[PDB]
Amino acid sequence: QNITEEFYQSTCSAVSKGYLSALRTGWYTSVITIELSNIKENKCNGTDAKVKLIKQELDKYKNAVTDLQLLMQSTPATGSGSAIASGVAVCKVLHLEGEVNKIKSALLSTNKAVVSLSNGVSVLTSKVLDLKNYIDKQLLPIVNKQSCSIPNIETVIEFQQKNNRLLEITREFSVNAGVTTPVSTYMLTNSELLSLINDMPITNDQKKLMSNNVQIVRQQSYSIMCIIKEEVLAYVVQLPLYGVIDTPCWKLHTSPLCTTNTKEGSNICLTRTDRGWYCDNAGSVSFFPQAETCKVQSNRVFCDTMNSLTLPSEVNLCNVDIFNPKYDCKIMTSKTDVSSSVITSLGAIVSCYGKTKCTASNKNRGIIKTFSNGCDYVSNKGVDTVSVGNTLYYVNKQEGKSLYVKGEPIINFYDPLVFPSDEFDASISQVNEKINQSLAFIRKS
Amino acid sequence: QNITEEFYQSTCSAVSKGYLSALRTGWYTSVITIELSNIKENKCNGTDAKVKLIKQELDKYKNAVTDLQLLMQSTPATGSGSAIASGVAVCKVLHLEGEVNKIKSALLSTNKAVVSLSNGVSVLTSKVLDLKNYIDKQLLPIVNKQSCSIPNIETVIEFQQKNNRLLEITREFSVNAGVTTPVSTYMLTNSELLSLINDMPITNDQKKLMSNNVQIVRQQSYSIMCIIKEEVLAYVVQLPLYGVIDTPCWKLHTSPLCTTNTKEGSNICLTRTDRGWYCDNAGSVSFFPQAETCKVQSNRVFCDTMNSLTLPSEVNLCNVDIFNPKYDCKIMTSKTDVSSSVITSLGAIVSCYGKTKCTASNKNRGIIKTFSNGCDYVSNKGVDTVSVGNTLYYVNKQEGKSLYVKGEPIINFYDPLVFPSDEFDASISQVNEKINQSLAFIRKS
Amino acid sequence: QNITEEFYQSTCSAVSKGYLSALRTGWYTSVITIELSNIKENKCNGTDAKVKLIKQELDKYKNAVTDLQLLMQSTPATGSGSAIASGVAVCKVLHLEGEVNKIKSALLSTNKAVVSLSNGVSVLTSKVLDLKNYIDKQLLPIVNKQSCSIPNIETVIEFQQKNNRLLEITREFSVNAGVTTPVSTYMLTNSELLSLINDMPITNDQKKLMSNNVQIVRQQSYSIMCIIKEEVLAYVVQLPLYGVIDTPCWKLHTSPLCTTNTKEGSNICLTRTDRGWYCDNAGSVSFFPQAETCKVQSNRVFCDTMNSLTLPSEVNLCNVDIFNPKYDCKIMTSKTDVSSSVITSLGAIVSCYGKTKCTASNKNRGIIKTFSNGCDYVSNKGVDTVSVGNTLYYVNKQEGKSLYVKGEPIINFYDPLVFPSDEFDASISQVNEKINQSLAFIRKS
Ligand SMILES: *[C@@H]1O[C@H](CO)[C@@H](O)[C@H](O)[C@H]1NC(C)=O
Ligand SMILES: *[C@@H]1O[C@H](CO)[C@@H](O)[C@H](O)[C@H]1NC(C)=O
Ligand SMILES: *[C@@H]1O[C@H](CO)[C@@H](O)[C@H](O)[C@H]1NC(C)=O
Repeated sequence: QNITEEFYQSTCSAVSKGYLSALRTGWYTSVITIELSNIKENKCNGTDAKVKLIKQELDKYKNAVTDLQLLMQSTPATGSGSAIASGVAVCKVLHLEGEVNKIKSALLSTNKAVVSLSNGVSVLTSKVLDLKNYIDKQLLPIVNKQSCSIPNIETVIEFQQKNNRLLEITREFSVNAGVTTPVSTYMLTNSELLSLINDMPITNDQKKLMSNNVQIVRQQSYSIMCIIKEEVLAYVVQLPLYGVIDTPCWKLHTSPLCTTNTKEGSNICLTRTDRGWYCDNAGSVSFFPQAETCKVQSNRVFCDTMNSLTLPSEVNLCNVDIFNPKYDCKIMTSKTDVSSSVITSLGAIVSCYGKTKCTASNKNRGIIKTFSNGCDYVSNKGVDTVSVGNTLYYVNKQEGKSLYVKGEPIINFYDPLVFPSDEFDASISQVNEKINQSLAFIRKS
Repeated sequence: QNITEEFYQSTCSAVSKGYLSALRTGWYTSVITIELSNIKENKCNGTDAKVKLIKQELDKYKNAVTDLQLLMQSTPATGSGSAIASGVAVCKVLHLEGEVNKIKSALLSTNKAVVSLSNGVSVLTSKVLDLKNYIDKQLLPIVNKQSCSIPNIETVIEFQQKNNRLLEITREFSVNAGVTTPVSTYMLTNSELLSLINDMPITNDQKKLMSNNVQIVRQQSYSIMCIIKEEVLAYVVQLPLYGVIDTPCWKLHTSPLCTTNTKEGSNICLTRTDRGWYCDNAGSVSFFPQAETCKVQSNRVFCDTMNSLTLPSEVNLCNVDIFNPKYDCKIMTSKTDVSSSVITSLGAIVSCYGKTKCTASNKNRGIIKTFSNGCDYVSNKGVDTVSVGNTLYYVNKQEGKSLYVKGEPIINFYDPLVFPSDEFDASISQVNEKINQSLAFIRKS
Repeated sequence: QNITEEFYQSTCSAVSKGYLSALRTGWYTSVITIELSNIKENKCNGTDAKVKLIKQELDKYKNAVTDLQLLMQSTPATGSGSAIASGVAVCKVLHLEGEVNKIKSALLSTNKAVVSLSNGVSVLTSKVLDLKNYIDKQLLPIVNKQSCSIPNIETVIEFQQKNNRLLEITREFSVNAGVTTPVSTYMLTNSELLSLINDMPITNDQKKLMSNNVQIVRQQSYSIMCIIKEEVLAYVVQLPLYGVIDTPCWKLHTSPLCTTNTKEGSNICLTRTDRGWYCDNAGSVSFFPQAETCKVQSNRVFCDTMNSLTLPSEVNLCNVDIFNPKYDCKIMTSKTDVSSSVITSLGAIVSCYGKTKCTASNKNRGIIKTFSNGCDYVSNKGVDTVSVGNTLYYVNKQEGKSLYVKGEPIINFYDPLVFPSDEFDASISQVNEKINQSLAFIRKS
């Protein structure tokens, strides 16, 4: 993928192109089980040190089960849910009588198995840990008899190793009220996640995609605690399904565009709004305003559509013609000419105002460019850093072509006296109509 | 508790009723101690593998103590403190001479004990781990002699198990500058927290409440590191006291209300402000503007009053009469008619504008409702999902009654030419006075 | 350091003085290595319990290596990087052929060593864990032979202890896409961090500073995963270099200043903007608008300059003369007279409006001050708490002098009819010019 960039001197904005989409549009839920031991505490005459270690680890197992039980009695809402409703619907099905016996039968001989639930959902079930088998075969002869049998030291160590994952899962579920994201390796090991991806009803390009970006998949997944019932600990892992793939995506960067008069109070400023990630999606554009909602790997963006707005494709025209009537290009205005910089994908936008010392340097040559007052841009070819005031920014060293699109700063087309200089969410045409109204108040007088 | 909802078509807003309050109004501090060993490193001729394992674990114990000591030399401020000032006042009392000896005497024979501090605060002290007893009885004969004694392998394992909680507490305290929240099971086990709740000077309904919502209690508690002095590691657990209980609470949901003309630039929009949680409190209303400050379990809201504003009870009138003079109903205005949806407790508000494809579907029947341009609502009875543009929302499947309160959208009562369309925090009456002023500028001409 | 405070009754704002700066201006990168074993899985006839435990722990080691390898195949971007570009440049140098052999040679005999990389960067390299030596000397005779040798139980325990740090580092790197901050003790132990600080090319006051604030240093550091190649696991720890030291720093606190008429809709409000931390820096002022970007220890502020704005030193005049022409003092206006309080360093600002019950109490005397409608302040001498509505705030008990600078509230100098009451980012002079324009629209009529 070739990354390119375009700086628009007229609007103090830049667009980083060449990115490929992967938008989450669906969920794939899967049930993860832990076979438990319904054993109850047993006391026999015991004093030998190995028996003490076993009984100690057994109490940590019993507390882990009772803690998961009181966690499951009352499960907290997470702000209208919605991003978890798929998995929550599976946990509600699991509470039906006979449903845990169904998964208990399918995972009787193998670790993984597909199960058709009683609501038409074909889930992939897995049994990642078997504590009932270990406790009932290796532990019960030690406490369940009348006088305690003496266990070998390998058993004490093996039981602390096996019981550890149960304790860590209970720890994560306790501090997070039953809903964890990202999904840890305790909830699902990388081996188990990759095997679950491979066993999913998705295309081979989607398996290659999710398997090559497992850390992003983990960060966009949920682990929801279901139920403890009949020697079964069940919880749902909700994995992202990327319904939108390889569509063009671009990132808009904006910076304040002010006039540069020498008398403070005589300068006006404007800034394009709606900076962030845009991706082509189903004849429209999916816009992601929040900064943390899109993870980038290589030239691929991984977004969740739940945090997006759907805009007409004409919103891209704000990048080629901001004065263009097919879409009302939104701006904000002010008189706050404070210097700043924005590090883009292939360079840096610099808004320099007042007495601020703005420059672009190379590590061994020193200052190679001094910015004047206004908004400007520099590519990363030959530039390592950008300094604005007392702050030093590092330029991204990604290879790509930048294009400096020269043009008159549009802030110069505005008469300062009638400019609306404190708008917080104004359109280009909205500002023009407010100027037409301020010109009518002066026209009559 | 019966959950009900009311959608106001006139203002594009909904109120989810029937919730019960639990507001934090106080703090209950309690001291958690770990009895340490003032042992110093001892070297004897040692080479046997068991001695090596013991000395290794002993170095991890010594580093944990010195790390807690350098953490305690300089303890960082957490933004004016205040939400921790109770516990901080107890740590400052603990630094007095003789105060650690007081708790050291009360916890000499039992694990838990009430201690009257020298500042009038009756704290509950607990001794959750005893490393001085284990190290001095089981470890000192191994290194403190002239030539090392050989320990049995059970001791090596028992010491790694006992020392683990100390190491994990030091780990959490190191990355968080001595203040952790939520309070982990390492800081306080569920058994110890429930026993501390049971032993608190509170009513039985408050013990049942905190014991049935321990994960919410943990998320609203603080663990503050106090002092390492005289073989004692002390830290304060600050637990919430809910002074407001079972008062009605409701959640306000708002969405943009625009006009639906076919020419862009001719539409005006308004949105009610102050969406969030409201709870009746002491003759006024406690409002919670931040989204993460209230955890909901069942029909109970658990808020911290520190993040609230106190409003007159007349603020509820913005839900029945927004044009009502007892309270100045606040709105924001704009021309940004971008489609969106809000998932409520019992349905979904949909603001559909432009060419956006808005619909409500059932999983097996398909599209059951198509929204027209404007603001509308659909209940969760028979609806599973709501799609707006390229985004699919899941409706909460909670049982309850919705009431669709029909009414003329108030945005239609405004002449567009004189509407103030870029207000960021305007009142209903503020907009009307600004319209009266814009009508005076046209009246004279 | 003497902490002082000044409340300006005229502007409802306070300044907390006497703080010393420590601003991050540079990065010191250092390479942290783990010597790995390129062993491959070996199967021999094995059934004895000790052999099983060893092979189990060996599989956890092999998965940890393959997981770090698939994490290193595709490393995610973190929003234009920049705050990590130093360490990222070192990881890119490390990918060159012969560079891992260079650090492999320098750390052949000692744990720490300075290495001149092939790009002119003199990094400090460290070898914190040696798994190749342990696996190849103690483990290979157990599986690599034809039939398995029987290991002693001390080896099983020693290998679980040594392998643990590798597994935890892989766990943190897996959930965080290769970039962790703060830097945990697994990434770098306190002993290793202090030794790295001591071995840094910095002054002795900077070593005393970083060593006395290691938790703040950890919170302002990054751990970046580099490469797995040729029996070497390498990752860069990027530590802050504080180029600005002991410069005066002050914290500005602001609260709404409204008029107190008895008829709602007739009151106007103003609030000073740009509250936060200000520090003198190189002839200008470095301002930190975000609340979480500055950690305070003692009277020292630790900020990262990346999150700062550079302002002229005349910005301090907004604290002594807000109507002063050398700097255009910024404000926001509204009609939202909701009561609130701000806990400062030495007292509390209280904005009381409407019917709100505002008071300041002592724990044993009760209410010692009742605030009237308007903006006021109380020092912490004799005051423990401040109650506003249903909310109780704790006053910081830090010792210092407060100065109440009496003055007429500037909101009283404004005629309400022509006040711009919905400005979101207005200057004092901007509001005056907008008033001059509203006076011209009434002057003609
Ligand atoms: C403002 O005036 C210009 C000039 O006649 C006109 O073209 C424009 O449509 C008017 N209104 C707006 C909203 O720009
Ligand atoms: C605006 O005009 C109406 C009509 O006379 C009046 O009732 C109202 O009080 C005026 N002022 C405001 C602030 O609404
Ligand atoms: C507003 O009017 C006053 C009075 O003449 C004048 O001093 C001031 O410069 C004018 N303009 C502004 C922007 O304050």
